Amino acid sequence: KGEELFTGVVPILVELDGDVNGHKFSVRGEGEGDATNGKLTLKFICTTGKLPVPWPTLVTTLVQCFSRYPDHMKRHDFFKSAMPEGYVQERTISFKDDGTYKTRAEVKFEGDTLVNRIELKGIDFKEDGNILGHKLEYNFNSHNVYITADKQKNGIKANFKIRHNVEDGSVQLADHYQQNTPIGDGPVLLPDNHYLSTKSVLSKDPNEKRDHMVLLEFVTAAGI
Amino acid sequence: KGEELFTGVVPILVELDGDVNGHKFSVRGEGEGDATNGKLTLKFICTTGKLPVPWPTLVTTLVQCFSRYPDHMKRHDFFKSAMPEGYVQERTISFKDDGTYKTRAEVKFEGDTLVNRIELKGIDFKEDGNILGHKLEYNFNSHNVYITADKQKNGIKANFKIRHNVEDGSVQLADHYQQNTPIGDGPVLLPDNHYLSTFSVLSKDPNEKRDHMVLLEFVTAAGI
Ligand SMILES: *C(=O)O[C]1[C][C][C][C][C]C2=C1N(*)=N[N]2
Ligand code: NA
Ligand code: NA
Ligand code: NA
Ligand code: NA
Ligand code: NA
Ligand code: NA
Repeated sequence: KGEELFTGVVPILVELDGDVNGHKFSVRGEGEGDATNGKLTLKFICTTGKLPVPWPTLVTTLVQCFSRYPDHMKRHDFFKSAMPEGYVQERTISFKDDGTYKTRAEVKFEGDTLVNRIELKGIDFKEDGNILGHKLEYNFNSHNVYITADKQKNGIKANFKIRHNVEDGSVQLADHYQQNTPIGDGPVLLPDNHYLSTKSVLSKDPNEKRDHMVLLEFVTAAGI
Repeated sequence: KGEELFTGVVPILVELDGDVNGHKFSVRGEGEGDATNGKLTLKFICTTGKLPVPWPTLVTTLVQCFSRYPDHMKRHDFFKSAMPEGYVQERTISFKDDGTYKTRAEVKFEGDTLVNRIELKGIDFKEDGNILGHKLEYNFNSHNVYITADKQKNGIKANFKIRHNVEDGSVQLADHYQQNTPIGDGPVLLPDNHYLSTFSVLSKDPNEKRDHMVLLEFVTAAGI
């Protein structure tokens, strides 16, 4: 089934077209995913020049099918079950006391490559807030992503709070509301309530002159 | 209490002297540990020219006191409880269809630095096997380290299986038997059965001419 497509290392392509407060930008990422170890490694470039938002605000938008599900929880892995045809992932991300992102993404195999293609629209951001003011630290906390089935849509929902460290010591909260639905008509696994535990390390490539992000991520399912 | 020594970041020194089938070597490592996040960052160099075994085979030998124990599991953290006087860590590592490593290490504070000082002896290795023939991939899988109390020694025991990917697509198993005993006479915490979930990334420094390994590790306790 879909899980068989993830037994080894899978190439990943990420494409994002964004508009935040009228600032239009694009990001391209390339790397690999190793779901057996729940591991992602990717490098992202802003292909339009300077990114108009902080890189950390785009991490969650920029492939949960790479999560490591323990053997006893494999029947709850919706993400792999939807492959290779894939799924649509939609979110609203509400930054507390600031703007909102709305995103729609399709995650699917194109041959041997797992592709995540995303449209993002951001509105109502404060000009000198933490986002457009670039006041967020270049780091990423560990989170729990809470997943529940959405039987009526043959999919899932998720809700979680991202904590972005601010340079002044405060924390910028980003509330995430997520829904995923299969692209194909084949059967998928609808899960019992559980969560994904995430760990992320953001870095730079010292030889890279373009605006970019190097990302390492480990993600593991738990709670059943 | 020993756990208080591990707030923030702590410098780490690792020193290993090894002899495998008569091939002698030394390794020195330096870096830092952040127990609050279960995170380790280290760089190791062979100070005796070419390392005669693959770097991945030494990862487990080259500081479980840096593991993140969740708040509900803090009474099960033997490793920190033994600090600053430290503990002895001894292992037998049996490579399937190949030789054995015998290790003895002392892990303790020396001033501000957490030091792991190790002696390693390897015997019965095949000259053209996966180890002495350098047939192992430069990578590392995620593992669970199963821990139980060893009340008879006022310590702990652990057992786990390391899976080393081989260049021909096979997996080289390394069975690990471990015992740890406190160096000092103060009280320690003896745990209920649990495990450490380990995640490791190996890399190279492009400008480093010595034989070396850069390691990033996340370790979290679980199972209770
Ligand atoms: C962070 O990596 O979490 C750990 C162990 C705690 C629960 C998540 C299970 C998991 C990890 N590593 N692999 N799976
Ligand atoms: Na603006
Ligand atoms: Na703000
Ligand atoms: Na703030
Ligand atoms: Na990197
Ligand atoms: Na550790
Ligand atoms: Na491999």
